[PDB]
Order: sequence, then C-alpha cells, then structure tokens
Amino acid sequence: PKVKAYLSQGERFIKWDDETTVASPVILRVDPKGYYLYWTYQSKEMEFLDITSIRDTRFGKFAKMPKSQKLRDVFNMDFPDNSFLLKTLTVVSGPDMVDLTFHNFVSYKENVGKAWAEDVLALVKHPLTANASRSTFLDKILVKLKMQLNSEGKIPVKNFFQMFPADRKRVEAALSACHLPKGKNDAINPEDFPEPVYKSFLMSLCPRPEIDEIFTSYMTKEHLTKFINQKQRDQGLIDKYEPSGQLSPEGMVWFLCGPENSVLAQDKLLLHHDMTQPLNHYFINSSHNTYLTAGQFSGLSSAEMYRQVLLSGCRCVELDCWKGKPPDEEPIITHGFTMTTDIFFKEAIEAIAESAFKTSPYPIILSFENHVDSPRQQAKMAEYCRTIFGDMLLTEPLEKFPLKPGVPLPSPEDLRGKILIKNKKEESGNLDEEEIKKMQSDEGTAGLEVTAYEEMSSLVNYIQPTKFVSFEFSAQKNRSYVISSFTELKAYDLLSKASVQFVDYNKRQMSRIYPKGTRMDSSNYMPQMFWNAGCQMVALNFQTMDLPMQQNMAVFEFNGQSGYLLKHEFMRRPTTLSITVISGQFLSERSVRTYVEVELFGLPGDPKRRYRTKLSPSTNSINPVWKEEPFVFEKILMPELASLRVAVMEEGNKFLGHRIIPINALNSGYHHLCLHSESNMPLTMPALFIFLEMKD
Amino acid sequence: MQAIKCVVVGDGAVGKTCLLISYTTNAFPGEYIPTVFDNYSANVMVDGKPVNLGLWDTAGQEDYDRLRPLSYPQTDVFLICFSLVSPASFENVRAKWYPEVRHHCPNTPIILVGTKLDLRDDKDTIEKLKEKKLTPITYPQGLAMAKEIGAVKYLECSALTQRGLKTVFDEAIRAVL
Ligand SMILES: Nc1nc2c(ncn2[C@@H]2O[C@H](COP(=O)(O)OP(=O)(O)OP(O)(O)=S)[C@@H](O)[C@H]2O)c(=O)[nH]1
Ligand SMILES: [Ca+2]
Ligand SMILES: [Mg+2]
Repeated sequence: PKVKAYLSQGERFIKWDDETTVASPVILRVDPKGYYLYWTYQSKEMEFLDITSIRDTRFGKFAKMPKSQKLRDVFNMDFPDNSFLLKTLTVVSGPDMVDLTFHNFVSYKENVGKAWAEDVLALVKHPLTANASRSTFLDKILVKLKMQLNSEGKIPVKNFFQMFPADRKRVEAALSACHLPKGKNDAINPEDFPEPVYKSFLMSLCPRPEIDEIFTSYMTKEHLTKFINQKQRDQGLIDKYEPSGQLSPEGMVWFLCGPENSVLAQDKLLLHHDMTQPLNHYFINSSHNTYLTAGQFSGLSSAEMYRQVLLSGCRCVELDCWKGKPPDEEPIITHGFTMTTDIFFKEAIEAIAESAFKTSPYPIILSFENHVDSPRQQAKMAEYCRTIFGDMLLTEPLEKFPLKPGVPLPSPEDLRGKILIKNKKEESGNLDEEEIKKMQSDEGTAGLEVTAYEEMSSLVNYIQPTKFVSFEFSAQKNRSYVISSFTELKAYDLLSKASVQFVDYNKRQMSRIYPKGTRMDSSNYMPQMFWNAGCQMVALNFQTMDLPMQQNMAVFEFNGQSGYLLKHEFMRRPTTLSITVISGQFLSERSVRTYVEVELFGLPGDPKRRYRTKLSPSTNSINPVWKEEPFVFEKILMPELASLRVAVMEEGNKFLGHRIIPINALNSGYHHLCLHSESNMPLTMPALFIFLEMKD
Repeated sequence: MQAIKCVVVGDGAVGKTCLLISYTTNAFPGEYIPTVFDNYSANVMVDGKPVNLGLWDTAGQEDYDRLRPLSYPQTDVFLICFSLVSPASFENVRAKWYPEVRHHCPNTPIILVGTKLDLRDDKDTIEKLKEKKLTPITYPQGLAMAKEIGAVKYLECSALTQRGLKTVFDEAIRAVL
C-alpha cells in the first residue's frame, strides 16, 4: 500500500463541528508512510488520526450533513442548485462499532472528496496495514514524536513522557543515555533524534536481556544462518538490521521486529478461499439484532450499526420489523415490547445499500423478523428494497439453480454483489404481552411472526425460513433453500440429542444460531461449538466485544475479511503446538503487574487445557520478563478449524491486548506478537515476545 | 514571545500575497496564483521586543465571501489593501472590506495599505490606465479614505521594491502593542 503523492501534498478543507458551530480551515494530509491522517489548522496546530483507527470514509450524499443554521449558511446549503454535495467528506473512526467519531470536512474545490474518501479507505482496509511487523508500530511512534513539534519547531520532552507514560524516571534516564535533554520543559531538535538514535533510546528504556540468551546458544553470518534455519524454520539481513559480518543483540532485536519475521502466514489474510462451493458450505459472518447499539431491553437502535458491521465483512444482518402508526404508516425497526428506541425500516435499507459491498463483494443475507401485520406496509417494505437496492437485490432464482429438491445452493461467486432476503414465503400471528412472556427467556419476539403477503414473499428465494420439525423431516424434503433458525439453547439441545444428524443437515442446508432471550445485557455465547457442527450463520451481538465477538472478528479477518470462510472439505464432501510466553513490551500505559492467558478453540477432541502465566515479576510493564515453561497443545486434529488465543491482562483482569489466530496461519520461531484490541484493531504500544514450535 | 494575528484582506490581484512573501522571504513571487488561504510567520524586533508575527493571507475573489471570514476569529489587526493603480479596489475598501471586517470584528484595529506604489509613477501602467478611462489613487485620497474607515494608519508600499513594506508590518504590530 503506497500513499499517493497528492495525499501527502495536502488539500484544503473546512473542518466543522470539531467544536460546535465552528468551521475551521485546514490542510488535510496523510503522511508518506500511511500512518496518520492529519489536518493542520491555520495556527499551525495539528490533529492526528491513526489510519488504523479509521472505520469508513464517505463523500457526497453519504457524508454527514451539518444541522446548525450557522453552518448551513456558511456552506450555502439552503441555496438553489448549490454544489455542497460535491465538497463533502466524512471520515469515521472509533475503537469499535459503537463508539464512533465523525470527522467532517468540506473542500473548497469540487469533487476532490471522492478521491480522498476512496484512497484513504483503500489504505485503511489493506490487510497489511493492521498486520505490519512490530518495527512498523515502533516507527509510527517515532513519526508521531517528530511530527508533533512546538512553535520553536522542536519536540517537547513532555511529549516523550506522554508517549511512554508508565515510568517517567526510566524515560528521563533513557533520554540522558542518548545525551538528550531530560526535563519537563526542554525540547529536542528533530535532527538530534533520527534513527538509530530512537532505536538506542528504545534499547535504553526497554532493555532486551532475554534476547541475549539466544546468543549464548556478536553472531557470525554463519550462526545467524543456523538460527534462522533451526529456530525460525518450519548477510543482507545483517546489513539491514545491524546498527554498526556480525550481528549484535540489538541487531537481533531489530531483525526479530522486522517484516521478514511475521508471526502470520500473511497470504492467509488475502481472499484466497475457493469461493465456488455451495453457500451453505461456508461459515458466514453473522450479526444478531443488528439495529441495537447496546442493551436488548433498554438502549438505542441505529441504522449506523448496519454500516459498521457490513464494513467489517459481516454478511448476515437482522431487521425486526414493526408496523408504524398513522398518519405516516411507515414501518419501523425495534426490539418489540421493550424500551429500545426505533428507527425507520427505510433508513436501515439505505444504510445497507450504502455499505453492503464496500469491503467485501460477496452476497449478504437480510434476516427479516417480520411483525408488520399490514399488507400496505409490507408492500412499502418490499418497495423500499426493490427501489433502494436496485440491481443488487436478488429478486428471482438463478437459471442454473432452480428452487427444487436435490438442487444445491448457488456459490458466493454465483451470487457476487447480491442481496438476499430471508423472510417467510406454518403458524403466524401477532405477539401478545403474555405470548412474549413465555418466550422472553428463549426465542423472544422471533418466536412468532406475521404472515408474509405477496409483495414480500416474491422477494424470497434461496433463504426460505421454516419452523424446524426434525432432521429426518428436513432430510425427507431435501430442500437446500430452506433455513432453520435456533436459539443457542435449542441448538445446544439438538447437539445433545442428535449430533450426527445436525452435522449432516448442515451439509445440505443452512442453520442460523442466535442468542437466548435471557441475554438482555447483549452478552454473547461462544460460537465454536456451533461452527464445529457446521452451523454457518452463528449470529452474535456485534455491539458487545466480549470473548465470543473477539474470536469472531479475529477468524473472519482472514480470507480478505470477505465474511466467508470455506469449511474443511470433511464438512462439505457428501499437530502439536507449543508456545512460550517469554516477555512483553509497553504492555500498559501505567505500571501494573500483568499476566497472559493462552488457550485453544477447536474441536471437542482438541486439547482443552488452558494456561495462565504467573504474574509479571513486578509493576514494571515496560519490559517484564516471565519464566514460563512452554504451553503445549497436543494432537490438534484439524488446524484449519482451530485457533490460538493469547490475551494480556493487568492484575485485576483488565484487558490490555490479544490475538486469536487460526492454527494454520501461525509461523514458528521467535516472534514479536503485536497485540490487538477486543475489536481486533491493531494496538501500537503493547507487544509480546514469544517462541512458537509446531510438530507432528 | 508575544504572538500577533494579522489578517490581510482586499480585492483580488491587489498584491496581498506578494506583500507577505516579499516581506517574509525578501523574494518576489514569479507566478500569480489566486489565494484560497495561507499563513506565513516572522519573528521581528519592534521597539526592542521580539514578536511572533502571524500573517494570514485571504482570498480576494468574491466566491469566498462566506468562507473567507472563517479566518477572522481572534484577529489582532487587519490590513485592508487596495492597489494604488486600481480605483476599483480603492472603492471596495469602503463598499466591501471595511464593512465586512467591522461586521465580524467591530473593535479590531485596521491599517489601510496602498499597494504597488512602484507603479503609480510608471509610464506603461498610466497609459494602460488612461486607455481604461482610469488614473492612480493619490496619497491625499488614501489618507482621506483611511480617516473615513477609522484606520489607525494609512501606508503605501511596494512589494516589488520593498519600499514602505517593512513599515507596514511594524505599524501593524504597534497597533496591537
Ligand atoms: N509592479 C508590482 N506588481 C505587484 C506588486 N505586488 C504585487 N504585484 C503583482 O500583482 C499580481 C497579483 O498579486 P498577488 O499578491 O497575487 O495578489 P493577491 O491580492 O494576493 O490576489 P488574490 O490572492 O486575492 S486573487 C501579480 O502578478 C504580482 O506580480 C507590487 O508591489 N508591484
Ligand atoms: Ca430479532
Ligand atoms: Mg495571491
């Protein structure tokens, strides 16, 4: 991913609402390395935004629009046939799907926003942006320190304290070790802080003695060769990493932090799965009650949730539809019989049409939970879909795949760029307070839907929902276009009574799993069990980044974050891992004891032992070193289906960072594991030094 | 290190940008490029004191009428400019610039600047002006205009020769302190 020159050159915009009612002229830019999107105010003051923190970019009509009359006037919005829509740019950022910030810009020139939006997003969504090596993240720190200068054009020493907040003493001593001013209210000339002075500063602040032990086993080009072939397996490097044909320990450190030594088989992150198999032969990234941003009973609903989950590759979303009152008679979306707010059905459709294929070209399924007992409003619903989705909407079956028994489902490729509607096409009826009383704990409002009228029925084809009867009944009908939906409880009960048939069912048809009604807090259930059975749409509450969603985001990042993962051929046809947690660097912004947990998610017969590191020797979080034995996971049956979880917590159990990695994507050897947030976004400071070993 | 925000306004092509570039870099621009917005700085000694002078360049084009004022908040002093060889730009001092500045910053000091002093006595420019049914603006006219808009000072200069150029910024600074 190369940063186009015009981006680094800069463009003039007016940033609004960065305050209130305040419109500020700025020059927007992306640094040459693609680390930050930053704007400079006329006063020279700068504001930075990590490229890795961006979730989406929008221009024209999709950009956020100012509400205040003052800004409306400034931008001549109430002016006949203006060109405002040719100048709007919105950059959306946030730590997760909910906590969003909209950065709004209005350009002086016309049509420049489109290029900026598309080029910036391509940098953000490039698989290697988030998965760069440790050295890249350390470099982002340097670029930041040297870009955020004061009026004198120097780097405030105060900025080093803010960058590395855990222990000022150690930071001060590190600056001194490099003959730089140590002192709250000193500034450093940028020319005095280039590489490798920064590197020396890091080595002083964060010594690496564990790496010296590797040497006990300088280092000649020969030894280094032995090292790479024995440890990192199954002269140019020395020239590149050695600070001054021998490799010193500092040189070893930088080499191990470099791109040649990635913990992942990065080709795995790219779209590489065979996308020509039947739809039900893939695990499909799924979201439950998508419209909710919190809380199932109390909290707000928002059409924006649809954009957010779809931008992360989610391919199956949910819409709970309810009738609107007069005079408008406009259908809405909400969690019926609760206190959650409402949104219009139409806005959800607009949100979906916009983001549906921005980050993945593969088919999406709209799971309708219809409670609209009104033929007119159901007609409105169908009308909104047809008109807004246009050619994206699959309104009729494909020629090569008739809706007949024995015919398999089309492939993701066959349905590329298509939107499929899952709606009734059997008991029906309106829900009552009492009827929802004895369903509230399990199926919830999904327990009973209204009849589907003509207009909506005509839109259903390959994803026809029917109440489940039995596996033999399903096998008897032999219809691959029928989908069965189960609560986590019902699905679990079925696995305890008919596991063999559940597994066979998923080879022919789709099964969708969703949270039990009792989870009013929007917590999630662990998905592995269901994926193990071949369940493809394991719907989770995306607004809650608890462990289940942590794993979901992590596994679906692979195969180009397309939202589709091809099941193992053994689930379609009709190794011992050792990890040693050695040490950690800048794990927390404060000095606190830390620990690491490691476990495996996989098949029932996979190793189930869980490991927890001993607490770090002290409150030192800059460079703690553990003395652990290797954590072993013996006889992993199918690497493809299993994933390794490495999570870092501070004493007290507060989450600091983690990685969940499918076994087949792991490289062996010594590695610097760069940590991610709960939502799988890359963290700059925290990292673990580990040693991986794979054996048969 | 006292900082000062000085905003420069006036009709397009009156010479505002050359004014700022010539002053801060002692070099005269080689290509006329309409301004959207720009900023220049300069550390200067006035009355034995170091001052950090921030020079805010603005768009003279009227297409920026609603956007231009976005640079006005917290301005310490304004330089309203007009070309000494452009009666139209002179008339706009009173018809446009003075009212616009006072509307957004009613109490901010204003310094009236007559630009392109070097061309007033230039033969080619005059003939060109005579053919255009025009004539240069005289010092007495400038001074009278300054009094009318309540400018603290009226100053003429040339960015090209730099004659009167530094004085403009020293006075701008002194109008604030
Ligand atoms: N002879 C002479 N020409 C000058 C002088 N100052 C500026 N100019 C000429 O005037 C033209 C426009 O000057 P410039 O400084 O770009 O105007 P501006 O007011 O900044 O224009 P805008 O940015 O509002 S559209 C240029 O061709 C420049 O060479 C001067 O002092 N003497
Ligand atoms: Ca629902
Ligand atoms: Mg100019």
